[PDB]
Amino acid sequence: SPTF
Amino acid sequence: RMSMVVSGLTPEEFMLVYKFARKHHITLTNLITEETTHVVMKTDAEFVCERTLKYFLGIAGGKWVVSYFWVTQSIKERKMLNEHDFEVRGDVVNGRNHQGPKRARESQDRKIFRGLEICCYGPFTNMPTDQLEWMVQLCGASVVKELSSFTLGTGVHPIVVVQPDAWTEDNGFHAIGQMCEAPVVTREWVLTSVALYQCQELDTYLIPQIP
Ligand SMILES: [Cl-]
Ligand code: NI
Repeated sequence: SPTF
Repeated sequence: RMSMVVSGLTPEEFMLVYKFARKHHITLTNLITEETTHVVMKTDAEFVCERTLKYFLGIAGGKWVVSYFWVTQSIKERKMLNEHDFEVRGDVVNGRNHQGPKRARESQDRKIFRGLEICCYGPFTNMPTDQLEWMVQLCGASVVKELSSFTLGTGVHPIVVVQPDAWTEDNGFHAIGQMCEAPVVTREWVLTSVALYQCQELDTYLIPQIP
């Protein structure tokens, strides 16, 4: 998943 | 009923959640939706996780955001240890102790975005626009597609959300205030607001608007  | 998605796991870890689901007749889907009741997060020893889209949509929906340890402990003790005890407390960006999902699961008669018209404007990365939009809706805001589509009057409070990064223009996000009368802000205003589930205030997030 992408993280922020 | 119980339906889960997982976040930040490995296949082996995922295989364990599946084992869990099998046992307890719990549903397991790849994509978070209206129905999704649980979000299972990879966390460190103390229930701090990374910030991911599911992390946000989880809190935004007032769903159960629980540490992976909820799963392995239930497995290890051949039973289901109610979520209350494993809820995720913070994250690597917004602090290890902010009780985000908690306040959320609780404050569903008062969305941090009551009486807001939000327009996610321009391009975003790692997070499709409609998902950001879905997020803020779950938080009670109402979405607006075009800057010029803002309700006029006083009733409501409009806000323009941008993510400066994904831009390539030099007369782009500095000039929004010319095409409308709303505060401008970075996506961070939304995510940080959603993390803490506390309606942050534009102050620290505003962008420079050329008159
Ligand atoms: Cl990831
Ligand atoms: Ni006001």
